[PDB]
Parts: sequence; C-alpha cells; structure tokens
Amino acid sequence: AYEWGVRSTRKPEPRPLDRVYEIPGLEPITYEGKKHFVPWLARPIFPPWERGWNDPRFHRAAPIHEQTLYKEEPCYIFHQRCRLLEGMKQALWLTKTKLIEGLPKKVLSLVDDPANHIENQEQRVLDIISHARLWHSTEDIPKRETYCPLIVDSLIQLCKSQILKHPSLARRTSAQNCTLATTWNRESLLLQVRGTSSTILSAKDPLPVIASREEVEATRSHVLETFYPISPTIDLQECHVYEVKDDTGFQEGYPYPHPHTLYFLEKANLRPQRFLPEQLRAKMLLFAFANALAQARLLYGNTAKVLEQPIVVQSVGTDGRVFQFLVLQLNTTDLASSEGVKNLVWTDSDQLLYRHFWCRPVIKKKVVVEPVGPVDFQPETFRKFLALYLHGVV
Amino acid sequence: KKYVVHPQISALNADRWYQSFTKTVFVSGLPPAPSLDLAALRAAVCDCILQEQVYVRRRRPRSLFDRRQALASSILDQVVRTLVNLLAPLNPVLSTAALDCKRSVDFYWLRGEERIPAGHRKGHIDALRYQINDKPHNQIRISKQLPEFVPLDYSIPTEIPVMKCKPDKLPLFRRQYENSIFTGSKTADPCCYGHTQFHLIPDRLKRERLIRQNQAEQVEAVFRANAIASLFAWTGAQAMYQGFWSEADVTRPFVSQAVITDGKYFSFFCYQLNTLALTVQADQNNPRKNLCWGSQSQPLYETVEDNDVKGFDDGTLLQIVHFLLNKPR
Amino acid sequence: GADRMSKWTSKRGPRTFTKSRGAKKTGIYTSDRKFVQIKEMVPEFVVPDLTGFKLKPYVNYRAPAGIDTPLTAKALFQETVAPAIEKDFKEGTFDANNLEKYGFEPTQEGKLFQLYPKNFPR
Amino acid sequence: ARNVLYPLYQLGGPQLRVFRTNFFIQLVRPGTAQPEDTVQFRIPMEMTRVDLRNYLEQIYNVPVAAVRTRVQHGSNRRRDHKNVRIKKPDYKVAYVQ
Amino acid sequence: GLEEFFDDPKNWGEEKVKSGASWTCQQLRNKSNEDLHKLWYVLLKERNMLLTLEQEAKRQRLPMPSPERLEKVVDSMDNVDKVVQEREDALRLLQTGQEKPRPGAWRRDIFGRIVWHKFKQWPIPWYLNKRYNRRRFFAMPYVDRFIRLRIEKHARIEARKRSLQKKKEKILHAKF
Amino acid sequence: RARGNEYQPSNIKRKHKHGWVRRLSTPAGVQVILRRMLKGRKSLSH
RNA sequence: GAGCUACCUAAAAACAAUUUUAUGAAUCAACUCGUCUAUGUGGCAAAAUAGUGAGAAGAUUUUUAGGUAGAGGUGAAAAGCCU
RNA sequence: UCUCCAGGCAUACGCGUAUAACAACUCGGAUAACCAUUGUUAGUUAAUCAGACUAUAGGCAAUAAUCACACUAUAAAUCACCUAUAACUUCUCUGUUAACCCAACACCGGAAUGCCUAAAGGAAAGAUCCAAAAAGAUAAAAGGAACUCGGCAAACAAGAACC
Ligand SMILES: [Mg+2]
Ligand SMILES: [Mg+2]
Ligand SMILES: [Mg+2]
Ligand SMILES: [Mg+2]
Ligand SMILES: [Mg+2]
Ligand SMILES: [Mg+2]
Ligand SMILES: [Mg+2]
Ligand SMILES: [Mg+2]
Ligand SMILES: [Mg+2]
Ligand SMILES: [Mg+2]
Ligand SMILES: [Mg+2]
Ligand SMILES: [Mg+2]
Ligand SMILES: [Mg+2]
Ligand SMILES: [Mg+2]
Ligand SMILES: [Mg+2]
Ligand SMILES: [Mg+2]
Ligand SMILES: [Mg+2]
Ligand SMILES: [Mg+2]
Ligand SMILES: [Mg+2]
Ligand SMILES: [Mg+2]
Ligand SMILES: [Mg+2]
Ligand SMILES: [Mg+2]
Ligand SMILES: [Mg+2]
Ligand SMILES: [Mg+2]
Ligand SMILES: [Mg+2]
Ligand SMILES: [Mg+2]
Ligand SMILES: [Mg+2]
Repeated sequence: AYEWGVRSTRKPEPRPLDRVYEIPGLEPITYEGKKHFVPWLARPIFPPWERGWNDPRFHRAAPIHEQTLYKEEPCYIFHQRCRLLEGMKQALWLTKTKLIEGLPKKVLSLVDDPANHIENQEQRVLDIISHARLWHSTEDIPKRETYCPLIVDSLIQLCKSQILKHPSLARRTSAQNCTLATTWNRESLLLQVRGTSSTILSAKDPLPVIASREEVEATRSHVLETFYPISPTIDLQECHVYEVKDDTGFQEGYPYPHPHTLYFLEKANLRPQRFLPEQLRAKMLLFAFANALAQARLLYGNTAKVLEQPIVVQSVGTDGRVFQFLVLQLNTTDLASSEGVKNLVWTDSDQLLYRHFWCRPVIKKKVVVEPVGPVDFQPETFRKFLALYLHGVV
Repeated sequence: KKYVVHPQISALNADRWYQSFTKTVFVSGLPPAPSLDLAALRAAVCDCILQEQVYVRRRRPRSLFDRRQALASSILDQVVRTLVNLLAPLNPVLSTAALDCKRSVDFYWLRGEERIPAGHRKGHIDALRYQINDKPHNQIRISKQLPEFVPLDYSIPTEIPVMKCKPDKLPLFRRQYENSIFTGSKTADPCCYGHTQFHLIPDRLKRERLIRQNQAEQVEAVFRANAIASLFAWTGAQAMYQGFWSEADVTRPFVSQAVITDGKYFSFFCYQLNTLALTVQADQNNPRKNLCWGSQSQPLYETVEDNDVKGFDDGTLLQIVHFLLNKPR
Repeated sequence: GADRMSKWTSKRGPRTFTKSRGAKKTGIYTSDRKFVQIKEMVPEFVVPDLTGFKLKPYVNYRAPAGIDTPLTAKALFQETVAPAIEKDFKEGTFDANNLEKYGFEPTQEGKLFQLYPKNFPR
Repeated sequence: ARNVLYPLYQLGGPQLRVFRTNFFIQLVRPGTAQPEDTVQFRIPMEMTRVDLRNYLEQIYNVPVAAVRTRVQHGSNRRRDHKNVRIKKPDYKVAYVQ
Repeated sequence: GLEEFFDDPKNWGEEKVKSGASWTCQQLRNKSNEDLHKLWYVLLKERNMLLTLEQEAKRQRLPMPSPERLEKVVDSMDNVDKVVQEREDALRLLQTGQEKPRPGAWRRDIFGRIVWHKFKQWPIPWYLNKRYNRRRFFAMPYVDRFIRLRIEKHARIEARKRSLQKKKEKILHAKF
Repeated sequence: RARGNEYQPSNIKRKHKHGWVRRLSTPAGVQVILRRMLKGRKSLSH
C-alpha cells in the first residue's frame, strides 16, 4: 500500500549516540562546560527544561486524552461548512420529519388580498435590486460579498414599513449574528448542532399552529427513507472532546422569547465556496430545527414526549438572486426511535427574483441590444417574501 | 497631488484649520427658529441597550481590544433602526427613506494657491487641492430637500480663522489618486438628498485617553472637526449632483444634520452650504459664507446594572427625536 | 557600481528592508498585527527636589583642591566594618558564621539592585 | 540613558528607573515657519518621542501635548586633501507642541 | 520652564561671562551620594543651556561668548561619574569579588584570534536557542597557515621599529 | 545592440551574492575573508 | 562569476479600434523585433540616427525573486551563448 | 507681453544631499549670462500612505474564470469553518528632499505599472554673410526605364500573372 510523504521531506533521524556512552562505568567529557558546540568533544544529554512559571505567549496545550472534557463516545457536530452528500433525504432522516411541497395555504392567502399590497410595490422592488447591484458602490461592478447582504437588509426594510397599516408590528425586533445549538439522539447516535444566523427576527407572541392534531397523528404511517450503503453521519464532524449545550440565541429573561424567522446568506465571491441549492436547504432544516428544539427543551425540561403545543419557525435563505423559503413545525421531542409521530416541513424551492443584471449596455455594431438593469424580473417572488413577514399579525 | 483630510483626526486644533479650508463659520448653539408618548420611546431605547449588552449570545472577539468598540457599534445600529421605525407614522417621509450603514461619502475641491518651492518646476503657480473620503456609521437619504435654516446671503460679524503656516505644519500629507464626488449612491438613484448622519468616534480619541495625554481642552474640539468636514462633504456632493460648481454657484442653500457620539455622550450639529466658489479666481468678490451650529456633549445614560439601565436622560432623547421629525415643506 | 564603504542603514535598499537606529524597545507586537506598550518598559526619570540646595555648577578659584586618593576596597572595609568587629572581638562575641550581622550578603539573589550581574543602568 | 544595558523585562517585573540621565538636548530656532505652540529640539539618536515627553515634564516642569520626530541624513560629499570623503553626522529633530 | 534653556536675560549680547573653576575629584569625594545625585541635575541644566547657545552662535555666524564654560562643565560631569563608579566598584569587590559587572569569557573565533566575548541576557538556556547555536567559537585546520603568517608579519614591523630608533640615536650623538 | 550596460543594480541580489553571511557559508568563502584581512583591506565584503 | 546572455522554477502583469468568426484568422496602433537604402566611421552611439519594413490573443511580450559553472553548464545546432 | 513646439504628473526599483537661501568667481558646465561648481547655514514631522509585527493541540474539504445568467467548451484552472486550552485594554520603532538611475560625459541610447493628452511641460537661431564641394527637403517644359550588374533610389504608382 502506497505511503504518503516522500522520505526526503520528512524530518531526519537523530544522530547516533557516541560510543563512549556504551562503555559502562565511564564518565564522558563533553563541551557542556564551555557553553558552546565543538566538533571534537562529546555531545551532552540535557534533562527536560521547565521555566518555573507560566508565560502566556508560549502556552502549550495538553494532549487530547488529558482534556477534562474528553469522552470515549463520539459526538457528531453539524456546522456551517458541512455539506451533506445526500442532501435533503439525509437531513430529513436526522430530524425525523416529513416534507410537504409548497407553502401552507394560510400563509399564501395573506398576499392575495390587495389590501396587503404596498404602494408602488413593483417599482420600489426594482430600485432595491439596482441599488444593490450597481448604485451602492463607486466601483464599476460590485462583488457578491457586498451586495448579497445588502439586498436582504433592504427588502426587510421595505416590508418593515407596513407598521403604518398594522401597529402590531412594533412587538418584534431583530438581532445580528446570533448562535444556536442543540443535542439530541437518533438510533443510538449522539448528535449536536453548532451554528449561527445572519439575522434573527423575534416576536413577543407565538406563531399560529399550521396543522391540526388529526394531521399530526396521521404521520405515523409515513416511514423515513434510507440510503444504504451511505451512513447518516457522512460529512459530519466526529468529536471526542465536547460539551452538551442548548442555545436559542439569547439568555433567559429576553422580552421577545419567540423567534419568528431565521436568515441565512451565501455571500462568497468564488463559486466553489458557495453551497449548492439542495445543500443550502439541508442546512436550513437542521439550523431551524435546532432553534425550535432548544426553545422546547427550555419550556418543558429535558423530558421526551409528543408536544401538547407544537412550535413553528420560519427560515429564508439566498445567495442574492435565488430565494428559498421554509416553514417548520415541531410536533415531538422523542426522536430516539424512527417510528412514531413525525415533524412537518413545507418547502418552496428555487424562486428567482431576477434572471440577470447588466452593469453596462450591450452594444453590437453601435446598437444597444440590452440596456442596463434587471432582466426578466418576477414580482411573484417578493410576494412570497412579504407573506412570510406578515404571518402572525395579519 | 492633493491633501487628504480626515474627519476623525488626532491633530491639535483641527477644527480651526478645517474652517479655513472650507470657509465655514461656527456658532455655538442651535439654528434660529405633538406629543408622541415619550415614555414608550424610553422603553424601546432601553430595550436596545440591554439586548446587545446583556441578552444576545455571540462569539467573543479575538482581539480583546475590539471588544469595547464592537459593543458600541451594535447598540448605535439598533437605536437608529428602531427610532426610525417608531417615528415613521408621525413623519411619513421616514417610511420612503433609504438607510445606509458604513457607506462612503466623497468630495473634492480647490482652495488657495502656492508657489512651487523646488525642482525644475520652481516658481510655477499651483492650486491647493483637498479631498475628503468618509464612511459615516449611519445616514438617511430622502427624495425631497429639507427647508432652510436661515436665508441665503445671511451675514454675521464673526470672522473665519486665518492660518499663517502651510497645511503641512498641521500633520497633513499629500497623495495622487482618483478624485471622487459621491453622496452615498450614484446619480441614477432617485434619493439624492440627505436627512441625518450618525457617527461613532474611534476608541483612540475618547475622553479618558485624551485627558492622560494632557490635551484635556481638545475633548470638545474633536466633535467639531468631525462635523464640519463630514457635513461640508455631504452637502457639497449633493449640490454638484444638481449641477452647481465653483463657476456656477448654488442658487438654493443646501442643509443637513448630524449627531456625533462616542458611545455614551452625544452632540448635535447642523450645516448649511451657501458657496461652492472657494477658488482664488471665483472668491475674489464673494460675500457669502457657510454656517455650522453645534452643542456641547451630553450623556444619554450612565451604567447597566442587573438588567436595568441607570441614568437615562430624556432631554437628550428629545433632541434626537426633533432631528428625526424634520420634514420637507 | 555600488558603494561598499558607506554605512548600511534603513534609508537604503527597498521598502522591505528596515532596521533600528539604536532606540530601546518599549513594548511587544502580537499576532493580529497590534502593538502593545508595556508601562514598566518605559524608563522613568527620578528627579530630586532642588529647593534650598547650596551647590552650583562652578567653584571658587580660592577653594583648595585636595591630594587625589582613589577609593579602594581596603579603605571602605576599614571605615565601615572594622570598628564593629574590633569591639565585638574584645568582648569575645564574634564568630565567622554571623558575618551577615556586619552587613555581608551571601548571594545577590532577591535584592532589587544586584551587583553582579548588574541588573540596573546608571 | 545611552551606551548602557537595560535589564530584560518579563511578566511581573519591577519598573525601570534611571536615576542619572545621559541625554543632552539643545533648543534650536526653526528654519521654516511654524505654529506658535510648536518648539524644535535636537536630541540624541537613541531617544524616543516618549522619552522627550517625560524629560521635559519632570526635569523642566513643562506640559507637553504631542511629539513628532524625524531623522536627518548628514552629507558625505566633501573630501579632504587626500581625497577621502568627510561625513557630517546624522541627527534627530523633534517637534513639541 | 523653557526660560532655563537660555542664560540670564541681562547677559545677552555681552562679550564675556565670568565663571569659576570646575569641580575636582577630591572635593566631590567628601560629598554624600544624595548630594551628588542633586548636583548632577544642577550641572545638567547648565550643560543644555551652553549647547543651546553654541548652536545659535553658528546660525548667526558670531563667536560664542566665553566658550571655555562648556569645557569646565563637561569635565565636572566626568569627575562626578567616576566618583560614583569608584564607590560601586569597591562595594562589588567586597560582596562578590568580581572585577567586572558584565559576564564574559575568552574564546577563539572562526578566524583564529582570541577575543573577549561579552554575554547577553536571554529568557531561555543556551542549549535550546537555535539562533545562538549557529554561532561558531572554533577554528578549523585551514586557519593554521594564516596564524603563522600573522605572527611573521608582526615580527617584521617590530624589527624595523627598533632598527629606526638605533639609527636616530646615532644622529643625536653626532650633533651633540 | 549597444553594450556596456550589464550592471542592473539590485540591493537584494548584491547582498545575497557577495555579502557577509554568504562568504561565511562555505570554507572557501571563509578563506576569501582571511586573505583580505592579511592584505589589510578596508572592505572585507559587500 | 547566470544583475549581460541561454534554458528552467515560483509569484505577478499588459493587449485599443475595426472585420471575421469562434481562430499559432484579418486590417492596424501601443509594445516587441530588425528587411532595404542613405548618413555616420576617434561617431550622439566600442553597432547609433533618419526614413522604410515583420509580428501584434499568442510556440505572445514584460516585471520581481530563485536554480544549473569551465574535464562543466545551456542550446527550436548558429560549433550560438555563459558580464 | 509676444512668436512657435508637443509625453506630462505620480508610484516601484535605483541613486545618496545633486535639495533651499546667502556668499564667492579659483576648479567644474566643453562658451557667456546664470549656476548644476566652491564655502557656510538650513531641510523630509503619519495608529489612516509604506515597512517590520511568536498563543497552543486536534478535526475537515467532489462542483473554475470570463458583467456569470443562458452557455458550452478544453489547455481542467485562488487562510475559511468548527472542538477544547490560555490570555483579559494598546502607539513605540523605520521610510518620506532633488533638475536624480544603467551606459567613461549635462551621451540624439536603454528603462516596469496607474491616470491622463495639454489645464501639465518646453525653445530649433552667439553675431554676420549668401561663394565652391558635401548633406536634407520641395517644384519643373518636351519625352517616359533610353538609366543600371539589377526599376537601386524616387514616383500624381503602392496594382496582375507565372517559375
Ligand atoms: Mg563597468
Ligand atoms: Mg536572471
Ligand atoms: Mg534583466
Ligand atoms: Mg483587442
Ligand atoms: Mg534577436
Ligand atoms: Mg503576413
Ligand atoms: Mg502586419
Ligand atoms: Mg494575429
Ligand atoms: Mg550546421
Ligand atoms: Mg560550420
Ligand atoms: Mg568576457
Ligand atoms: Mg540648487
Ligand atoms: Mg548668487
Ligand atoms: Mg550646490
Ligand atoms: Mg515618521
Ligand atoms: Mg498602515
Ligand atoms: Mg513572523
Ligand atoms: Mg516625493
Ligand atoms: Mg559608451
Ligand atoms: Mg559625446
Ligand atoms: Mg506649460
Ligand atoms: Mg544661421
Ligand atoms: Mg517632387
Ligand atoms: Mg519633367
Ligand atoms: Mg536597359
Ligand atoms: Mg546602357
Ligand atoms: Mg524601393
């Protein structure tokens, strides 16, 4: 079997010890007294050195087996960079959930009412796109690490202007770069999630439940799909030094205990560093599911049971052009077994706000084929964005 | 080659120098000249302070020196977004405004002349060039201009300072690079006017450090220099977007406001632009001049104990609300 | 065509070449590229109070100068240590073990001002 | 102090104190025109701007607000009767406000 | 204040300034350590004023008044320095017996010469310091030829010097 | 083409090719220094 | 002794307008090279100047640092080049 | 003030006081004026421009670029994020001038990148005269390769065919 690492690049073996050391009963004469090396005297052997006090700049870590938090059983941790090979199918298995395509009917209807329409909605949306892609910068072509965050903040500001119609929108706030974690078990596997959110919208009141108890119970017929020979833990980080923690994102006593929506961004300029659509959706489920579970465990303790009051959380993710929407309902905390009542998730995938943008006009033979600005704008996508924001008030 | 002007700078008496570079007169005070549940706003603002300091959970900064500065940035961003949100019903214009975070403002102008002192070009006459490159923490841009604070051609007896030495003696250095005039967005954007700016002072210039360096008298001067440079740049860029330059001077005054905070103390300033004719050629017979009004720094609160903010002052909160409630006529 | 004889300083060479002119360091550089000054590393001038002092830069021409006698280790020992030992020896209360009583120091460790190796400047 | 060794400092060490000072300075008339507050000095090449602040405040009881320094290259162009270059020494200039 | 960097305003423009003699070593020895510490700064401020005046005279292209004042002050400061050194030197001998404050050793360099090496301060012991280990304190056998060449070269210089002295004496005896 | 300009000065190259650390790196270079010391050269290396 | 030149390694950079297409294509600047003629010949220059010419998105040109040394190195072989 | 000409300003590399004022009139500039020369005194100021800038141990990566969307193609193509340990408020040091470098010279030569093309930067004639020969430019009656080794060079031509 080929061994990696050619010998010439490896550190060289220590010099052989002087033969005078072999002879028993003889004291070698070395250059230790001189305090410097000479080629014609024996090489001293020194005992290991101890400073006698701690210098912070030269601290040295103890080995893994000596760590106080070392545990023989392994914990698999899912974090931002993890990219699941099987995509959604693997994500559903880990979270014991059933998938429904399309958004819930209640949320969709919120925007069909023309009363919820914003004034000059289509024109204002077009301006935000142009500002994000061209106008905000002094450069000729801005980069994704700037406009991808910018488009989302501007859209939130547009929707947030609806407080004039609905005074009840003053009961929610938003934070930046909050963190979330949860520990749970699936079929003898210890699993943990460590993550962060770009922005988190929190409300003072819980969201309405989506599915009735009858629908929740009917899920028992559904069976979670498997993907042999690939294990469920492929692409997760195996850790032997870990601590069990749960985190919603705020400490106890926060006036707005109900998280409303979670936002996730793909702002990397280079394509290989950006999650693909399916892998982005898988990340959204686990991160959102962790937020819901941590909130549950907080209220009902560490016991496992089917929840009397299901918890609902929303999630939105984008790279600045394509948008994906998510709604999750947490029905049970008894995840050890693979059979029983299952959680439910609604997904709307690959929603294009615009197809392309030109920062300079396209000229062929002194004819302007394409003017600057968005191409093939689709207003439908924003309405789905607006509907999720309004949910829970209107 | 052009001098580079820093709004936030540690040099002594920078404000007096910036007046000469700009032809601005500074008046201490405020410009000559509906209940909204002030208690509710007090609750909302206190929520913002406590959320970032005591409730949010986020990864600690590595540096250990960015921690204090990073905290102060978080609260100021939260305060601006809420106050702008809460006050939208009373002032409808705030609903259609555009809110910017750490975007760039640029201005380039000519003022003065000098003789080249050495080399093969010795004796030739050259203009003195300046540029301001700035990045305000927050700013609001609207699509309609605000009303004036005093009529154009307003005259007061106070005299602009005159400096004997060259700008170099105030530590100030030159470079050659692109000249830019920028309001925060390109000319194609509809929102071409300014409403208010929010600034956060670097930790290097805060009150405690200055006292140790023995320049206690410079605590207030730092605030003034930041306002004069930042607001002169923003108004000048706005005017040139309307087509006015040194040889076609402004016909209507341009106005804007700013609040400058070091994290706890706050001060308030207003600026009016009357002249873009600052060059030697265009300034030979010009009686106009630019005006700036400012106030001394006042604390907004003192400390956070348990989960309660202690020392909240309503008087300062009124000034922030008054600035945000100004509207076009 | 280069000059071999003039001194090599930081004004010469490309940008990436730098060196000091002999000033002592006053702090440390961390990672993250931040300088951190240390207060104890900055020298402190100990200046006495000069009020009511009778001595001035110059001396009168009528002041008699004295024969030069540089101080030696023998002279210091006789003036300071010899008298005490002589009295105790007459009384008989003297032993070699208690030389520290007369001011002898076995080792310089622990002292703020060590005489060898010197740990303080002028 | 110049031409002397400083004790090496490690975490938790004493303060460094120099009882007798080896630095000598001279006040010079500005060649150019300077602001009214500013003063010029010639200082030894080993002195730092921090040292000048403490030197003036403690020895001379003068309050100082800022300090800036530069190194001036001395000419090495003049030659002696055997055609050997003469070097004018490099020196340091300090501006005190 | 800054006024101490100049002479008494009355003296400005005068051709001469009266001054006394510089401090001798023996007179200083009578004084105590505390007195000497204060006397140092009294001399120091006089030194700065004299250096200031010297430079200003060059700028105005005029002779410096009473330039001998500077030499006296510099001599005085030197005597103060040694007197303090004498006291420290004696005390070190009594307590430690060492003749030098700084540690050192006699070593051979790579060129075959014998030089005194002054030690430096380090936070770690020598056998763990990789920058120090690259320094060599020995000479290899190709240096032996150059050691002989140096010895012979020094021998020629001495012979010529003694020969010249003998010839010069011949001239003196003839003349006188 | 016109010759006479083969010296294209560069301080980094000059110190690496003919400098003090370079001369001491080999025994042949150390003997270069010894010869110039015996002659009495004022400049041992670049 | 490879700061010139020959070849290689690493990190960087430049290429307008027009016609074709989809390219060691075309016209022609920048830039690189050097066909032909005259002037010059201790010359402005120990190989240049003035015109006129070849290539100019490629086996292209250019910058910085490193490598190979004389019984040798390098070479789209001219017994070329290596201050 | 007028007449005419049309690569300038910055950075990198290199150079090392040639920088500025006054004074000199010896030497230097291939001559004067004036200095680039001689002597004396002065100068370049940064937590942002530029350089240097030592916490430790583990775990882990299928998906280019080109307005990156569509779109294919072939030569297959720039630390992050997590897990634990430790520390728990800071500004000193160095570069900064110039008409400048490599070519024996104040050499019609060579010299990387960014912006811009006159708003920046400059002067072909020391005075006079109007010969020969020599060099460069422009115009020419009638004829149009008869010139020459050869349409070399020049031309109101700058096109075609074949070995
Ligand atoms: Mg040569
Ligand atoms: Mg090479
Ligand atoms: Mg080359
Ligand atoms: Mg092209
Ligand atoms: Mg060729
Ligand atoms: Mg061809
Ligand atoms: Mg061609
Ligand atoms: Mg081609
Ligand atoms: Mg052949
Ligand atoms: Mg042949
Ligand atoms: Mg040769
Ligand atoms: Mg000059
Ligand atoms: Mg003159
Ligand atoms: Mg000169
Ligand atoms: Mg500096
Ligand atoms: Mg920097
Ligand atoms: Mg390093
Ligand atoms: Mg310069
Ligand atoms: Mg030549
Ligand atoms: Mg010549
Ligand atoms: Mg010009
Ligand atoms: Mg003529
Ligand atoms: Mg003709
Ligand atoms: Mg004819
Ligand atoms: Mg014929
Ligand atoms: Mg014939
Ligand atoms: Mg021809």
